[PDB]
Amino acid sequence: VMDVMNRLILAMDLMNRDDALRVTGEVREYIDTVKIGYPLVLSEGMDIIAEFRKRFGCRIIADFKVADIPETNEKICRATFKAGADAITVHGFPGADSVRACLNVAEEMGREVFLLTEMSHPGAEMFIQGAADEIARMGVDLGVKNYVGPSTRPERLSRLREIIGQDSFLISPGVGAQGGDPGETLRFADAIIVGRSIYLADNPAAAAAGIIESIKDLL
Amino acid sequence: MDVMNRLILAMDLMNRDDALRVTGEVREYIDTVKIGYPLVLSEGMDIIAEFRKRFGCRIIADFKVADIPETNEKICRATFKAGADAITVHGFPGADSVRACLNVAEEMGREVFLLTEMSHPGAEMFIQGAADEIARMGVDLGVKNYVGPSTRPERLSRLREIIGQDSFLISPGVGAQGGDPGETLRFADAIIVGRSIYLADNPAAAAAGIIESIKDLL
Ligand SMILES: O=c1cnn([C@@H]2O[C@H](COP(=O)(O)O)[C@@H](O)[C@H]2O)c(=O)[nH]1
Ligand SMILES: O=c1cnn([C@@H]2O[C@H](COP(=O)(O)O)[C@@H](O)[C@H]2O)c(=O)[nH]1
Repeated sequence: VMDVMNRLILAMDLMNRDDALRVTGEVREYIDTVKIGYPLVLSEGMDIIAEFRKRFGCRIIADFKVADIPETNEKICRATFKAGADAITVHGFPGADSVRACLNVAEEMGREVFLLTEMSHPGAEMFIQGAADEIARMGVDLGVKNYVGPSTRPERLSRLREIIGQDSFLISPGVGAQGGDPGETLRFADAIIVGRSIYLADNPAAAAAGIIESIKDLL
Repeated sequence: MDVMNRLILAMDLMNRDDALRVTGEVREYIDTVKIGYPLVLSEGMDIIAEFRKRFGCRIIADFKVADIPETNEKICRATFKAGADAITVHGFPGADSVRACLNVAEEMGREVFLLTEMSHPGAEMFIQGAADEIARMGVDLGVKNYVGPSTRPERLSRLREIIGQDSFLISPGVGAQGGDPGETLRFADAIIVGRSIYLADNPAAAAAGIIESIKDLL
């Protein structure tokens, strides 16, 4: 599995290149894994991945939540890996063919897929929560090794960990701004994803260091 | 939304020159182009403005927005800043995620298209069983524009029933995925067509042929 420094992944959702680079640079001593999503990519271009690689010693997870038909999913994954992303996130709710399309490209291209199981926001209760255990089981059957699950629902995160097994890699957003606790989340997740609690802080480095201090015995 | 010839081009070529050339070849037949991540992630969001400059066509950004509310808002803002007239949004992530998109669309004078049931085989696993409820959620939220599957006209018909005749419904899965243009237009206001046009030996003839086949419906 990827070796995530300090079990902490920065969710870099600032939408301005200068601010995104400044903040990421400020926390780089604490974090070697950065999640870049559509807020930044659609604002600054896919070349932002190249820029981050050039500036920082960071792996890049492209959080694109791929959710199209198999043929379009393949194209999205190809473009994303061509740009230099180490990994891409993929929704499971569109079904096994859509997931398989992404896995096939990732295999061919030597990169990784993260399967999104249950999401951390309130609306996830409406449809996703009821499908999530089956989505996770589907991932296991398809050979998915990397998963995303919700910090905001420890009971759900624990169940999802059970389903995927201890050998699978699990990362978890919803820590901080959405209400999730770093320590409790790391009982089940390999790494926590943190965005606003760091990138909106007056001192993002101090914010990151504070989170890390609070989980030091878990490192 | 008034779509010329009830036909929306799905421009999923991933090279700028080819995308512009092929769109140019079929421009007399359409005034609405769906641009998705295959083209945008290959050539950048500036491609949207370029299409508007060259063709004046309406642009639907088929981004299938599927994040938490806060991220959805940011995705919609970036997308509309680039000049998209509309954006597609998954309903599966729930009502708050959809509302986030509706808010930005209202603010910027744009439209949200709610994706109800998808057209590929995997849609049967989870989406199909939620789709009627997703459509009712759209109605509850005041959504006026919807996407449903050409490949299952009985499901497309049910979705039309739920949303009513006043709502606007577009439908992909025509041609390559097996759906029929005329049958789909029994229920949808417009059909989305990608590969059957953009992979054709002669895209203009392909478009003309589709339109010929539905001429009585225009
Ligand atoms: O279920 C979820 C919830 N959030 N996120 C993403 O993780 C980050 C959460 O950031 P935050 O710490 O500012 O809440 C954002 O990029 C959000 O899109 C997910 O991928 N899945
Ligand atoms: O349920 C679906 C099925 N397809 N599409 C999109 O519509 C287009 C279908 O193209 P095609 O005519 O080449 O199959 C592609 O861009 C695909 O991502 C959807 O939005 N929803």
